[PDB]
Amino acid sequence: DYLESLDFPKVVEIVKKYALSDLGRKHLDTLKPTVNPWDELELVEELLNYFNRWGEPPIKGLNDISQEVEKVKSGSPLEPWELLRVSVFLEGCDILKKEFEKREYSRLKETFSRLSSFREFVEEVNRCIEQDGEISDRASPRLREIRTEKKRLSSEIKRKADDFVRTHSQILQEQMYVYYLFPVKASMKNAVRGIVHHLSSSGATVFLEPDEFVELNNRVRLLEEEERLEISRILRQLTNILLSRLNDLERNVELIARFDSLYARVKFAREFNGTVVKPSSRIRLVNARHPLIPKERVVPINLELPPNKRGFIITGPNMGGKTVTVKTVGLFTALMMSGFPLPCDEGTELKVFPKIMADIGEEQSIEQSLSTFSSHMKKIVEIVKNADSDSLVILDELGSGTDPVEGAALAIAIIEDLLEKGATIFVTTHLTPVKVFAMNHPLLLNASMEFDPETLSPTYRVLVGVPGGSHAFQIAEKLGLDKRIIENAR
Amino acid sequence: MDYLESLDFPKVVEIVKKYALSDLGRKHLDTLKPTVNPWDELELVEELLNYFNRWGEPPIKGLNDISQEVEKVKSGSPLEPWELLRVSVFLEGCDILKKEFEKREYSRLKETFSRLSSFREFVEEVNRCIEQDGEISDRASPRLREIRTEKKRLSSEIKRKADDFVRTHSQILQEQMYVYRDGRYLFPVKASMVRGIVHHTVFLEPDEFVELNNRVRLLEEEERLEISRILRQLTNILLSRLNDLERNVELIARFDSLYARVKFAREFNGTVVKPSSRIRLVNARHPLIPKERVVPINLELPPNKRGFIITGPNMGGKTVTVKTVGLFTALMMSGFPLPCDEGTELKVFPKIMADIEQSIEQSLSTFSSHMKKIVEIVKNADSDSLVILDELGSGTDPVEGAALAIAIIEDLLEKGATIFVTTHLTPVKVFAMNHPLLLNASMEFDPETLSPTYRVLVGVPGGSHAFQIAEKLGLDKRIIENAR
Ligand SMILES: Nc1ncnc2c1ncn2[C@@H]1O[C@H](COP(=O)(O)OP(=O)(O)NP(=O)(O)O)[C@@H](O)[C@H]1O
Ligand SMILES: Nc1ncnc2c1ncn2[C@@H]1O[C@H](COP(=O)(O)OP(=O)(O)NP(=O)(O)O)[C@@H](O)[C@H]1O
Ligand SMILES: [Mg+2]
Ligand SMILES: [Mg+2]
Repeated sequence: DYLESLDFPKVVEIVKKYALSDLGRKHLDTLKPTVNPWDELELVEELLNYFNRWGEPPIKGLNDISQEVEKVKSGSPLEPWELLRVSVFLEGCDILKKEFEKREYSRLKETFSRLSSFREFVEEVNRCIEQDGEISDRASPRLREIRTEKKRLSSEIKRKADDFVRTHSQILQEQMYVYYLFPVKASMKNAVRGIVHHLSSSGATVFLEPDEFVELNNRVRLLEEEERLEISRILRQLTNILLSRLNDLERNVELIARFDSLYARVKFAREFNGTVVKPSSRIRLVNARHPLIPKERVVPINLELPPNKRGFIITGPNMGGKTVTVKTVGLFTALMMSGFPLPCDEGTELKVFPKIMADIGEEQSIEQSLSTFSSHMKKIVEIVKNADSDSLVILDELGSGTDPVEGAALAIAIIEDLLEKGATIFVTTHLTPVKVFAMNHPLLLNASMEFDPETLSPTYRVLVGVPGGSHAFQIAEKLGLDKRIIENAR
Repeated sequence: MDYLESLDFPKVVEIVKKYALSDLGRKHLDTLKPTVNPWDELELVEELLNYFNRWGEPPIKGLNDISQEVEKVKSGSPLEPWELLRVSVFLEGCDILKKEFEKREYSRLKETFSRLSSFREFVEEVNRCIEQDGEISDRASPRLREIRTEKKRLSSEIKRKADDFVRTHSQILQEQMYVYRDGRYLFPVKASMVRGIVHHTVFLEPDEFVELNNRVRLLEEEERLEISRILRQLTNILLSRLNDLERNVELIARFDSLYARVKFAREFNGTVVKPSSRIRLVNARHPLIPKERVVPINLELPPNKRGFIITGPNMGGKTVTVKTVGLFTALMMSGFPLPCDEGTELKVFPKIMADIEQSIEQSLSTFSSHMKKIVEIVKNADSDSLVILDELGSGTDPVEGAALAIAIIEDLLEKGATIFVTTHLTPVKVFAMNHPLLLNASMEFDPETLSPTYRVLVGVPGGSHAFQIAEKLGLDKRIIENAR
């Protein structure tokens, strides 16, 4: 997997932090390098100008209702709190579709005009169900009647109960009523003709239902079952509105996922000062800023591959930015080809590469017989076998992991093989014969990361044409190595 | 990665955890870490290894993870009948494990598992009150079955009286039947409404049946009150010996970790290596390498030598070998046996450091990830430090990296550290043969088969053989030809 070597999912995860739901999160994970990304980029470019013009678009209610949609598809009825979620999400779909028709943005308009209006469903839910989740009296007249009769009956028992309390103050432990039954004391149990239900943990209370309370409690309990039965009919009738338009609802959920993936990419562009770069025939970075470096630390990278060139060998000091710069070419190419905007300045150009390959990093596994040399070389054999004119190749620390005289000879032959095959390559190295082969070969270009002599530090500037060295002693000193060991080394 | 992670230590501990009887031993195996005095831990493994070959597997039935039942007691809550049976079978598994070790000749086993306190009374009180299926027997208490005798005798009586009421009151009954609902006998009386309670033809409960159906409800709630009285009296038997109980759960966890280590050594042909004064691997087999693929490793650090410099072919085993010295040392100090031969010697090192590269955009490069660790190791290396340095000097130009590798090795040798390194830089190789504290080693390569053999050749330096190994991994011959 070459995208992982170029930190591709780490940058997508940065974009996913702006998604308004886990719908766009899942859809962003579907965006991978394609040969024809123009439609995806123009959609990002359209919503980008939208933000600059009219600000953030309407987004209230655009939550992840994937679970609720499956429950309807499964045939089950939705709970009142689920119908509220689906409704506020469907009303959000209505506002989003409407808002994209009064504006100038074409591709946004034709794409999300495919949303399905559920204005009928949103009205029934807002009429039957209130904000806290209860069923409103306005739902059905039948429920309205049962509640009135249940309240009228419950007001009678509570009046009769307070009469039983004031008149039977000698048989009651606590002078009250419970749950509708009475806390009568045992021993004084057979005093009132009634039905025994529950006993106290010490055998003191006999929680009894008096004679004149049995049929009344039963009438109230039937009214409650009537209320429960009517609510289940109200919820079924509401969920059926969604069941009858299941395809319309599932299309609304995918379109919000797509819009959410576009919404996250646009807000990523404004935080990082992004630019929508489209496939060109040149590779030029203009003040490119790696999204994984903090803004306070990042130094923009300027690089341009001349048209008469095919390879870029990068040398320079340790921690000078050789690998990061080589990563930015592969990453930004894979990002544009996926449909993402790029943290760079206007004028940046990149080129569609059907084959993007990278050899970055070393893996040590005993199980996979993986060694420093083996993990690199097993990728090299992969790349060499499939490198052609459509291939862009990123080779990090070519020739490292073995005898320097043999690694530098392997490094030069591999570069030669990719060049003959018509591949575009970006290479880091710290071996001298590789630097020499780069300036001897007319298809190769040498560049180095800048090193400040007075400050003994890297400046992260790309100097084209000049090779550079590792400066290992000054970097080891900055990394904390004792001055004793270094003065010894020099 | 920390030092133990660089040596695949937790990956190996994961192998032994597969042999545990329960999560009691899996959790305890996660606590075993390199200690300076591992003698008792290793002697217990050896004694249990002796027991296995002598008497077979020890008694193990009932030694499940009952940690949750022990915590429920801690919270004062009473335990359900099935929880009573789980704990009762664990404690019985403790009494059979104790009695088995006391009749043997393994001191540290008996002595350690003597602190096992047996709950013979709790086992007998659970087996008498609780039945195997989870029901409450009648011997549980004299009141329990007096209630059940009166409940059974009453239940047969109301039903007989219900049938009599139907047959003797047909004139007032809509249909000849009785209704049972919510534990009450109900009768379909016509408008000719017999005194009693009407539960919503009128469904009527005659006054005779009101007091009788009541008595049914009282006796059923009295049974529930008595079973909880017993479930609490049962739980409290353990609470009076809760310290004995929690000690019993740890002692079984310690046994389970021993049981797992013995089963691991028994399966990998393991040897209990104890601390010595020297380092010598006699046919060491790295446990992460498949059994039908590993080649045993032989290696020995001479007593006048404190640095092992391993060179040789790419994919030749330089790293895994030097890793094996560090891993087998850490495992030994943690109480584990080792896949090696009788004769292997390892030495206790209170400080174990390793270097085996991270690449992260918060200032970690190839050179940085290594050198950031080196500065940490140099800062803390002393006379009892075992230091493992993989690919020392890589990540820079060959010239300065070689001068940095030599200065670090000799700075660490001066501190008194024992050091195992891998390298492929010629100046480091030459430094190893000219310095009195250094020894040069190399992994063998077969020229005919053009493949490494993973045999340690001591005394001579070696070579990477990149061209041949790149050929064995598939790189086209024309690239290799252009390289040579
Ligand atoms: N353009 C940049 N602006 C700011 N910081 C940067 C830039 N490029 C790199 N860095 C930082 O510097 C570090 C050096 O990264 P890296 O590219 O691996 O150096 P390197 O040249 O590869 N060192 P090495 O591979 O060991 O020879 C990165 O991890 C970032 O933290
Ligand atoms: N004794 C052994 N028996 C069997 N397989 C082994 C043995 N030692 C090593 N291997 C295998 O060989 C692989 C290479 O080992 P490794 O120690 O990484 O070589 P290396 O010398 O470090 N190569 P490099 O570091 O890139 O120069 C390991 O991942 C194992 O799969
Ligand atoms: Mg690097
Ligand atoms: Mg290695």
